[PDB]
Amino acid sequence: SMKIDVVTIFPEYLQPVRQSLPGKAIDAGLVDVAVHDLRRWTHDVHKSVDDSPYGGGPGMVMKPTVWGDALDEICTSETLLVVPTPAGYPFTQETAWQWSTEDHLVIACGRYEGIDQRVADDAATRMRVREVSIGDYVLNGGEAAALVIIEAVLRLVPGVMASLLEGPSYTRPPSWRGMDVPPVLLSGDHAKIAAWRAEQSRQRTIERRPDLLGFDS
Amino acid sequence: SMKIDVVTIFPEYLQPVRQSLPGKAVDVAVHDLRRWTHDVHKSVDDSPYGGGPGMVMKPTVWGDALDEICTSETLLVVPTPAGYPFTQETAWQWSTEDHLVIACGRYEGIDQRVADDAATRMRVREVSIGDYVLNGGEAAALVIIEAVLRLVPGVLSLLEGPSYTRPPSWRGMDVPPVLLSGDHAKIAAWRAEQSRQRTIERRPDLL
Ligand SMILES: NC(=S)c1ccno1
Ligand SMILES: NC(=S)c1ccno1
Repeated sequence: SMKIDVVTIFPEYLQPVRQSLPGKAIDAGLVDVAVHDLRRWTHDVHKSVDDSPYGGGPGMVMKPTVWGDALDEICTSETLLVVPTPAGYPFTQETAWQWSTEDHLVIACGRYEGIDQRVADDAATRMRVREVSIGDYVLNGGEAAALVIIEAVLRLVPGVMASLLEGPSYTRPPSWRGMDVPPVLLSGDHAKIAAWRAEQSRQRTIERRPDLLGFDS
Repeated sequence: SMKIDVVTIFPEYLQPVRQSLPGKAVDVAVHDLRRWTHDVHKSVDDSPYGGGPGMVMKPTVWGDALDEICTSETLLVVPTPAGYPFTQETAWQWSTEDHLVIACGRYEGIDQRVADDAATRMRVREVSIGDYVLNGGEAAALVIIEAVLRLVPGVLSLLEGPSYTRPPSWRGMDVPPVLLSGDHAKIAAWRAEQSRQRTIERRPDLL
C-alpha cells in the first residue's frame, strides 16, 4: 500500500474522483489518498494563510506558522514531502519511478510566489523534502501539478518514457477519409515494422525534441 | 471572450470546480467522447496496427467529435508525451486565442490520421507538459488550462529565489536581514544572487 496526503486551500479541487486512474488505484486498495484543508490549522478569525513578502514584491507568501502546524501533524520522519514550485528540481519519469516505491508521500500545495522558505528548511531537518517543477510554466498554485504527479506515480505502483519520442500509431479502419495506414504496419512483418517504428520515433524526436538526442533545442 | 472545449472519456474528472482558479472563470465546456461513439459498447479505442501493447483511440470517433466542436478558427490542442514542449511562451500565445479545443486521449495515442486530417482545415498543436507519462492527457489538460487562463486579463531566465513573510523569527530561523534593510537596490542584488545560486543547484541546464 501507499499513502498520499495532499494539503491545499482548494480541497474540493483535489477531491479524488472514482472514474480516474487514481480512483481505480484507490478502489483496488493500492493507495489511500487523503486531502486536507490547510485552513484547518489556522487559529485567527479570518483564517489567514498568507501575508505580504518581506523585501517587497508582488503577490503574497504563505505563512510558515500554519504550514508548520499542518506538516507537524501529517508528516513523520519517513514521509517524502513533495512541494510543487516553478523553482523546483525537474520532476521526470525517473522521479515517478522512484516515488512509486515510497510508503508515504505528502504533497504541499502552495501558491507559486511560494511558501515561506523556512517551512521546507525546517521540514528537511526531520524528513526528506523534494521541491520539484513538473515543467517550465507558471500555475497559480501547486494543485494541478499535484494531480499530474499523482497520475504519473500511481500508474507505476506494482499492481496498478524511454529516451525517445513514440512515433505515430494507427488502428482500424485501414483507410479513412482518403488517408491510409502505412502499409508496413499491415504487412505482418515484425522486423520491418520494428524498423519502421524506430525510424518514425527518431524522425519525430529530431523534429520535436532535438534536445533528447543531444542537439540544440 | 475565450471558449475552451475539452473532450475526454473522463468528464467527471475534468468537471470544473468552483473553489479553484478555473472556477473563478471565458467559457469552459467538457464533452464526453462517448457521445460520438457508433456502437452500443461505446468503443473509443482499438488494437494498434502493427501490434504492440495498449490501445489506440479510434479515428472515426474522434473525427466526428472534432467535426462537431471545431471550426476554422479553432486551435486544436492535443496533450501527448510525444509532443512539442508546452512552455510559458506557449501559454502566452494561447492566452489570446478565441477557441481552444483540447483533445484528451490515452498516452499510446489517438490514430495519427485524426490530427493529420484536422490540420488541413485548422491549426493543430501536439504538446507535452513534461517528460513523464500519464495514463491519459486529462491531468495535462488541467495544467494547460491553469497556465493559459491565469494569463487572460480578468480571469485572475533564472529561477525565483526563496521568499519570506512574518514572523521575522520562526523555529530558530530568521528572515535574511537584508530584506528588512530598506535598501531596495541591495535587496534586488541579493535576490539576483539567490536566483543564480538556486538556478545553478536545481536547473543548471538554464545557464
Ligand atoms: N511548474 C510548477 S510545478 C508550478 C507550481 C505552481 N506554479 O507552477
Ligand atoms: N507528458 C504528457 S503531456 C502526457 C500526456 C499523457 N501522458 O503523458
